[PDB]
This record gives sequence, C-alpha cells and structure tokens, in this order.
Amino acid sequence: ATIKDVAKRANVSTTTVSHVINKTRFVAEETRNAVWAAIKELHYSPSAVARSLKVNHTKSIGLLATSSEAAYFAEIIEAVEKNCFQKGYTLILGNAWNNLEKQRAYLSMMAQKRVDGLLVMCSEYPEPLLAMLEEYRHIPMVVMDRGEAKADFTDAVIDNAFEGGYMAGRYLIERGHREIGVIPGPLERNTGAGRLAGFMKAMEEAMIKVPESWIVQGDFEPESGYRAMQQILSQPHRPTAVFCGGDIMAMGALCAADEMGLRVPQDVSLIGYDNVRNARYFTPALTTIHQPKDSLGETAFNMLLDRIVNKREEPQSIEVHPRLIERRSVADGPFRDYR
Amino acid sequence: ATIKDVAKRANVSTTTVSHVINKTRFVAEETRNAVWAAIKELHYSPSAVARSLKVNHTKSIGLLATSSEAAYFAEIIEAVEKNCFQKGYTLILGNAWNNLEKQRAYLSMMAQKRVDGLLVMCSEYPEPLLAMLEEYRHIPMVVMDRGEAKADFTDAVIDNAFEGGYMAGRYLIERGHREIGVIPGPLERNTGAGRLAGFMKAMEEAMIKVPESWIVQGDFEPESGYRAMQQILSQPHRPTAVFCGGDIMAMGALCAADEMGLRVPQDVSLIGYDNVRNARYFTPALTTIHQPKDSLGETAFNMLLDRIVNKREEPQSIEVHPRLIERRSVADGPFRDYR
DNA sequence: AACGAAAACGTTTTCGT
DNA sequence: AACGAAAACGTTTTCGT
Ligand code: HPA
Ligand code: HPA
Repeated sequence: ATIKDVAKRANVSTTTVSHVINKTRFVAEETRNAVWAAIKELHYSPSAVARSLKVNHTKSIGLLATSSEAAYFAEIIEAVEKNCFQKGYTLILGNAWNNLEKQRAYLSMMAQKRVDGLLVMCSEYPEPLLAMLEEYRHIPMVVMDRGEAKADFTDAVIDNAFEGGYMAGRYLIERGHREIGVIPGPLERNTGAGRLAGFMKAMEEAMIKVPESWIVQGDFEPESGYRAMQQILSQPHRPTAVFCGGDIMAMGALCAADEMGLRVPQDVSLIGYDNVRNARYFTPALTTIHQPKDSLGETAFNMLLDRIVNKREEPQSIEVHPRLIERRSVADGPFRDYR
Repeated sequence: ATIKDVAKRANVSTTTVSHVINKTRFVAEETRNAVWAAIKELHYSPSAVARSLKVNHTKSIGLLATSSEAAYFAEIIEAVEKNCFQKGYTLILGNAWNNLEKQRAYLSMMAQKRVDGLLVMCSEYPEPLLAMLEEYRHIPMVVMDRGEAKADFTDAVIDNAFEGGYMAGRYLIERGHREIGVIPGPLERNTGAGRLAGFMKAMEEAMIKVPESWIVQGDFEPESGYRAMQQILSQPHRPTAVFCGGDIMAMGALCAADEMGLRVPQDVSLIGYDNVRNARYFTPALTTIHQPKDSLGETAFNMLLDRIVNKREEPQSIEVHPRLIERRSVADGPFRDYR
C-alpha cells in the first residue's frame, strides 16, 4: 500500500524503492527485481498525490467546457483528451453550461486539485467571467473559443469565424443566390456573431440586402434550426438559399424544410458550418464550412503544455483555418449564368 | 500559497486556519474574518492534494470510457459528469478506444491519481480486460455497459438490450412487416449482440426467417449504417423493413436509401435504437427504441458513490428500461390488415 | 473558551555512508 | 559503488493549553 511496505518487503530502503520505481538513479538488478517483486505481491500503486505533493505538479489538465454532448464540442474534447493521453496528462472535464457560478465552482475545484494548466471553452465571456478568469491568472491557461484577445493573461487560438461566414456567403453567391437568409448561433459567442458578420460582409460586397425577416437567431441546437428554418421558409416571400451557422442547427433546418414540403437543395439550398463528423450523412449530404476541430484541440493542448513545460510567459495566439466543403445541399441559384 | 503564509498573515495557527477553512470547529468571528481576509489578499487556494494526502480520498471519479464523440456515449458522459458535479466529485474521462493497453494505462493513471471509484464503459470485455479489471478489484467501480454479470467484484447496471431488440422486431411485425432486415452493432458488445437477439427472438416467434443477405454488421458508426443499408437495399430481393441497432448508424442507413432512390418510410421502413438526442431531427424523424441514458449515467454514479460513502461491499446490479418511440420512419407493411 | 504543538499522510531528494 | 537517513511537500487532527 505504501512505498514503506514495499521497501520493507524488499529489504531495502524507501529511497531505494523510489529510485527503481522512477528509474532515477542506478540500482542493482537484484535490488530492482526485489523491488518489483515486492511491488507485485504487495499489488502496489504509487500514489500520485504523494508524489505530487513533493514534485509540485499534478500532470493533469482542467477543461473548463460549456457542454460536451454538442457534437461540435464533443469533437474538440475528444481531441483534447487525446493529446492529454499522448503527453501523460490526465483530463478533468468541466461543463459549466455557461453558468457563472458553476464556472466559479469548477475553476476552484480545479485550482485546488492543482491542475498543471487550464483549457478554456466557455463560449461566452461576459465581464464577470473575464474577471473570474484573471484571478486564476496564475495557473497557465489557453482560451480556445474566442474572437480576438480580451485577454493578456492568456493563450489563445483563433478560428477565423468571420472568414468562414464570408466563405459561406460567397459560395452562396458564386452559386447564383441573392435572396439569402441566415440563422446564426448566439451572438455572444464567436462562432455566433463571428460567422454572421463574415457572411454579412459577403452580402454587402454583393450588394445583397438581407431582410430581417430572413435572419433568425439559433442557439446551436436542432430545435433552433427547425424553428428558425420554419420561420424563414414561411415568409410570404422566402429566400432561395440559407446559411445556417452550425451543422446541428442545420440538421434541424433540413427537418423543417422537408416537413414543410420544400426540397433541399431543389427548393432551398443550405450551407451549414462546423462540418460535424456526421454531416456527410445528413440528408442530403450537408455542404458546410469546416472547422479544424482536432487541430483546434491539439493546438490548444500543445499551446498550454508549452507555458507549462517551457514555462513560457508571453501570451500567444495561434490561428486555425476554416475551409468550405462542398456536399449536396446547395444548388445553383437564379444568377448563376449571369456572371 | 500555503496554509502557513495564511495563518501567519492572520496571526493565528495553521490549525486555526484549517478550522475556519473547513468549518470544523468553533472559531472566533474576528479570527474567522482575519483568516478569510488573509486568504483573500494572499489569494489562497487550499491544495486538495495536501488534504487528500491526509484525508484519504480524492473526491474524484475515473471514467474508463471507450470514446466520447459518439452521441450515445457523449450523452452518457455528460450525464455522469453532471452527477459528479452535483455531488462534489471531479471527473476524469478516459477514452481507451477499446485498446487494452490504453486501458491498462488509464486504469493505472487512475489508481495512482487515487480515484475514489471507477465508472466502466469499455464496450467490450474480453478476458484480458476482465483480468485487468480485477486487479483493481480494490477500488470501487461499476461497469455500466454489459450483458449480465461476468463480474462478482463489481457493480452493474443492465440495459435490457434484448428486450429492446425484441421491442423493435415486434413493432415492425405489428406494422405489417415480414421481410425484415437488420444491421447490428459489434457482436462483442451488449448493445450489439444483445439488441440483435432481442430482435431475433421476435422473428422466431413470428416465424419470420431472416435471410443472411439481410443481416449486415454495423459498428455503431454512420459509414457502417450506410454501407450496411446499401448492402441490404441492393439485394435483388430486399426487405420491406429494417432494424438498425444504433441511431447514428441508422442515420447512415437513411443516407444510402435516399441516395439509392428509395423513400423512407415509403419504400423502406427503419427502426433504430438509442434515441439519440437529435434523432427527432433525422429525416424523416427516426422511429427508435430509447435508452434511458441520463438514468443510465446517474444510476451508475449513484450506484458507485454508495460503495464509496456507505462503504457497501455486496455487488449490486440495477436494471434500466428501453422503450419504443414512434416517430416518422416506419409505415405499415403488407400484413397490416391480415391480423 | 478558544486556540496551538506537533504527528501524521506517502512520497522525493539531498546529503551522506 | 551502491545504497540509506531524514527533511521535506501542504495539509488534518489529536492531544493539549
Ligand atoms: O457554441 C457552440 N455550440 C455547438 N456547436 C458549435 N459550433 C460552433 N460554436 C458552437
Ligand atoms: O457502443 C456503442 N457506441 C455508440 N453508440 C452505441 N449505442 C449503443 N451501443 C453503442
């Protein structure tokens, strides 16, 4: 149970056991053996809390999430966790559900648990969270889902959501569309307002006016896609193409369409965003803007592990790049030939 | 940084600080105050590794998963994590991907981290994993995804996958079907062979022979649904209804159908399984057997927290119940009127 | 009454022999 | 050369004053 019971059992010191265990200093084979053997019978497991107490690090990462069911997220997390395992780190997942208090509760639980660093995916960053985040300015952390830098006490990865919004609108335009609608995720999120403006840029360049009857708020969830679609597709005057700010919501956009009779992309075209793992299987296969999610995760881990190991101190920010992925949900629009 | 710097700062003992911090014994207000105040300026955070070292428990749960992207799973995990937070527990997620070694690596990392208990979702349990699981027979754990009890050193929750398979076939039968096909998940999994046999029971009762050209192995992933469907729907002689052992795979079953021209449920009917969170949004809305997933998670946590707290020792097993959920992907079959 | 002294948890590492 | 003695990490708790 203890390094003692083991040392004793092996007729050696604990200092010796600790040396064989951690291969920290030369040790006679027979000794080594003897130690292992005792470790076996004893059925010993080194307490990492004991060693952590001494060594000052826990070899563990704290993930202050929002939620982990949402495909998007689920995908990043599984990414993060993989780089944790690759590099010995243990992962502690905290879905704060956009709840300040819960955020408070996790950040603390984390700090007490003394995580080597913090990976931040809160979606929304109002001042009180920004505020709270700074107390923990001491523990090394990277905020993986924001716009710019409202930080200076942090590491960040930027997703270029604007340039994705815009990639989306452009394609719709390059396909013949001009009566386009949009359902954005929450405007308090980067992946919300960010994508939206990207897209909106595109329209103004195209001089395409976007009627408010055609912009309906989503929340990244299926029911919001459904409701939003249904709302745009039920205008007396409806668009020819829709930009849905998140695939999952998009999926719920397809559901409405079909249920309302309209064919996609024959009746309406739909371009989504994220390129979730199973969008290729949406019906019809979803055309969307893809987010390098695996790389969003690893670039975060790796960006954090650095501050930790190399004890780096100057705030960093690495960009990642969204790319269009043409599937089967967008059809040429009316202006395709006039260009 | 330390209880010392704090105690000092407050002009009190550490024993006193520890008492105010943990509300463990009466303490003069002014003292209390003084302590907090020092805790504030000091910007103090109690090390839970220190306290864990002393108190003998980490107030943390180890989740030996398989994967966490898969909706099914993703859903349970988010469940587990919620009950962890409800009850103070910290969660450590370990996706072992059905990799023994990785399993070895996580189980150890976990034990060393000294988790208060283990939540087990490995999907597949070959002997070498069963074997490995027993060494850890000392730490309190519940295996949440298996058939019966190949355990005796554990707590378990059973999902009645058989009775779900069978619920599925029955409905298909009660709808007029007799040329039915099936795509099961991996036969080394409960949710695989279990559901399958449930369903197969149903057929034998109905005297419905199920042609092997109609049973195609899935792996719970979209591409397997797709491929499996495509394979069944391309028989010179095809079925009228299909039972797809997992919703995600089902989703890929719809994709093939559509892409092959066939309408669902007009051309083929499809009943899935799991009732993932967004199946209501599949197109068309997926008819499926639902797994109480949130309750599968909580019943697991709660079942574990017991062995921990109440230090219970006699192996338990609590059943959970799958229920049919009629959506819009199944249509009456040819025998509907003759019954 | 209200609080402290110091032993203790399970290890790592620095002197040493 | 090969290994041990004992200080130390940051707390909790049991005697005590
Ligand atoms: O906040 C989000 N939630 C879910 N999916 C998403 N894709 C981009 N942003 C999000
Ligand atoms: O192993 C599984 N994986 C994914 N979804 C599932 N639904 C039941 N079993 C499974």
